Amino acid sequence: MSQSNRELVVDFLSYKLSQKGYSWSQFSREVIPMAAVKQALREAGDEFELRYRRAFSDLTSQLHITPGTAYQSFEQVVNELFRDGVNWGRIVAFFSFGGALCVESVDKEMQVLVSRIASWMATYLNDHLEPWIQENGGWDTFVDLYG
Amino acid sequence: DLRPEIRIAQELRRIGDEFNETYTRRVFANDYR
Repeated sequence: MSQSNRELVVDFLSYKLSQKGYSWSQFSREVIPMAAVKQALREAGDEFELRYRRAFSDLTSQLHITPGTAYQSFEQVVNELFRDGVNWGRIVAFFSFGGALCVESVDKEMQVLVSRIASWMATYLNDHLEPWIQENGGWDTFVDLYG
Repeated sequence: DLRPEIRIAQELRRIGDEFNETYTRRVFANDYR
């Protein structure tokens, strides 16, 4: 639950939006600094995207994303991704999916979805991923393995 | 014949697991010390 998850979501989404030429307000070692966690996630996300970006092509069209159906589509995708388990790679996929959904939404003039997606991501992290994260060494461990 | 949400989610799962295996393999391959 800590505020770390929301911080990671905002940093990651802001970063992915910057790669598309967009600036977002961002509103609405057993111990390591969050700056290193953010960096590790940005790097993993980039490597993940370079290797599999075709999987995120036109998600807005595929999922028929609209403001009124966005939440449901997002939740269904993430719930199925984690249906049979959690691991760091799937968590990177989760961040990547959220980032792509954000960028592609702005691309279709549905910018209002950015802050909403950020909130849904934070909430999913804190309510459904945090228990596993903490039991598996926390973000400190993610960095040890992906850093 | 899968709905979009499920088709995408399972593709993310597969590439997410593959990605995970890649880094897990790197740790094991280089931890002599």
